[PDB]
Amino acid sequence: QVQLQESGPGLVKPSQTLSLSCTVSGGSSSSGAHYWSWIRQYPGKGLEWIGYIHYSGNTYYNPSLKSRITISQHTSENQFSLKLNSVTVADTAVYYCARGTRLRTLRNAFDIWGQGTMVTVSSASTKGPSVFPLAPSTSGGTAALGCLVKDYFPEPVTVSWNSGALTSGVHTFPAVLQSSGLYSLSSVVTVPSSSLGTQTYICNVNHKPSNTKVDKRVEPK
Amino acid sequence: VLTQPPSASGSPGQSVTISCTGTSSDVGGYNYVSWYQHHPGKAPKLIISEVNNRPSGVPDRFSGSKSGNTASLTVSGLQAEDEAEYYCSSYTDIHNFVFGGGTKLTVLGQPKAAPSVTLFPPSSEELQANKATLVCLISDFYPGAVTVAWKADSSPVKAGVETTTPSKQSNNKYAASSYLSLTPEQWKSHRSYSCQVTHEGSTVEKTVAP
Ligand SMILES: [Cl-]
Ligand SMILES: [Cl-]
Repeated sequence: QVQLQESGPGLVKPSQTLSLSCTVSGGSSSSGAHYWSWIRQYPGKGLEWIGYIHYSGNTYYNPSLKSRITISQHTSENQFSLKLNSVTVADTAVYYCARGTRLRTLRNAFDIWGQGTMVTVSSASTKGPSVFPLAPSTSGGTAALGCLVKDYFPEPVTVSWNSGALTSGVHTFPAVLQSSGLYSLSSVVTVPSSSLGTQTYICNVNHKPSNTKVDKRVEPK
Repeated sequence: VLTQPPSASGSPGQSVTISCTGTSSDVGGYNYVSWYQHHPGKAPKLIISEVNNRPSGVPDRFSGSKSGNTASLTVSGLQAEDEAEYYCSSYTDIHNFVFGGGTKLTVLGQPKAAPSVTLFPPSSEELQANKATLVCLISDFYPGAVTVAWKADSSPVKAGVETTTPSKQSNNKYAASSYLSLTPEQWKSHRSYSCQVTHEGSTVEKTVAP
């Protein structure tokens, strides 16, 4: 059937324009019952309908974004596009294109979607992490101790413990993106409460994009 | 906007209902409720439109209905492939589209597991850098959906809250984290802070104090 496929930049800097493109494939057939739409989905957040373009090229934009957007179509390329002006970190999201339809039984539904294209907005290019200890502070006789890997860009960061000798009870969590446009993550390991006096625990943080490695020893406080 | 439960689950072969609660402007406004299924990384798919119409191509196990300002998606014989994120949508008489915030529907393939929750206060070292971060780490939970709420002296905190989507661990359980970004001065300016984790209708809470 018809398929929609998005293209995007991956990363854009604040104050710049975000340009996305949706190519329509598999037979199309231009019709006033179809509305070509953009919708974005926030990091673990809800959905926002951005606007559409329909038929002869008339547009309708979500009133809160109206002043920053242009949706246009290039039918010779079987594509339609979104320009979003002066983006900030709050514009980070997965952007989807979708076909809305007015046909009976399908009214006001989006009956075809693209896979989404992730867009990250940030002023950073390469910045290594600050590493802070999460000092141990149970029913199973264990204590959790960790490292906070803060304010780096871009992803990814890897963390091992004791040079990778400690893998048991180790969890390295997915990153959050801060309003600063910089990432933070944590790594934790669960170890015997009785060993907190005799045992050394060091998190090894590697951020290859900034060529930085940090070794941080984590003690009781 | 539209209210869905963050999680729903059932074992293979069982049936499960997912609610979507709006106002009389949208759901009950008219019959323009639709539902969407989304598998990570794949195009969302329309599974129900005009409240109760199932498109050709969609498995007969999905059915929709509505009653009040509340619409519902029922999945009948749960199959592994039915595990996905589901969203409801409605047209509004204000000439716009509203969406729910989504429901993760897990088709149980192992025992439910309660999250291990750990809450760290800011390190003295971080405080020296003029930053304060509270760190709530949540691991080994299944199904892979949780709700986190932050509290400063029993009062709900919204600002400074940064929460990850759950990610699958190598044991097929899930991990997530939530951070509360504060200044050193607001850190010391409160009696205590709490991270409250809700999983499967059960709430566990950790608390720290400066
Ligand atoms: Cl049942
Ligand atoms: Cl409380």
